[PDB]
Amino acid sequence: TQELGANFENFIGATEGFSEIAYQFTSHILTLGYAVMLAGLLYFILTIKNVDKKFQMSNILSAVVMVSAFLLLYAQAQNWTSSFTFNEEVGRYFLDPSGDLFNNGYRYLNWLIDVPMLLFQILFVVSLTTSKFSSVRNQFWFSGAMMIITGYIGQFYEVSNLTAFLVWGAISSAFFFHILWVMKKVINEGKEGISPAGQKILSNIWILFLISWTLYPGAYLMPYLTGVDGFLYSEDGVMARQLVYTIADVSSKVIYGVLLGNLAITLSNK
Ligand code: NA
Repeated sequence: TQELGANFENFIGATEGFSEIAYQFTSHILTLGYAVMLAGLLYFILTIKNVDKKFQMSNILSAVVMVSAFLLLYAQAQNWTSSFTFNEEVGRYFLDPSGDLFNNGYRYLNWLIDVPMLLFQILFVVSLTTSKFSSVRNQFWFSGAMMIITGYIGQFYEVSNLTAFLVWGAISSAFFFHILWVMKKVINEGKEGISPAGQKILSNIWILFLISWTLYPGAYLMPYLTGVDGFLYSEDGVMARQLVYTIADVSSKVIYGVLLGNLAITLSNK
């Protein structure tokens, strides 16, 4: 019975190990991830003056999100390289008992912190019509927290009890769907009575939001999307999962923030 290998990354690292390519690709994509957040941080700080005061809480939230994402993705990246070490005899990277083992906590903490801020920030750019700010905020914050909490619980069972992993994942997905429903309503209200240039940006924000947020459950399920004997149930699934999480992080935090800032500017023209 495998004792060293809590999550799929540790499981693969303790059994099959990672090829040089899988190890280096994953390290590099994780590094690109935190590097983009640092660049984003400087961007959101420097451009804060480009929007009217009434919208600046959004730019502020983007900056705070970047701080958390840079730190925690930096920590994630160091955790990757510290956790797996090369064996000369076999020629692959294996889980290093003298390391601390791969830990998903960094990313899940980042989500817990950032999800509520990302959801909140749009409410400082668009105006609602018939909904209340407090009601939308509360719905986003409760569902967002429950989504990440239930997903975190699920992740614990990814190796030891795939049933529990999938059931907690489905519970999390229920909260996710409710978030999508609320955000779609917010975007539709925000489009009312603004310029068509702003409306177009909001349409793009919705598509970005829908796609980028759905990448997360996709990455969560990735190693199983081809079966337990499938091609992804391997280092390939680890590489794909980490790639997709990184694409999702950049899109959902940085690109989303840039679009919101551009919306604010278009509202800053009429
Ligand atoms: Na290493």
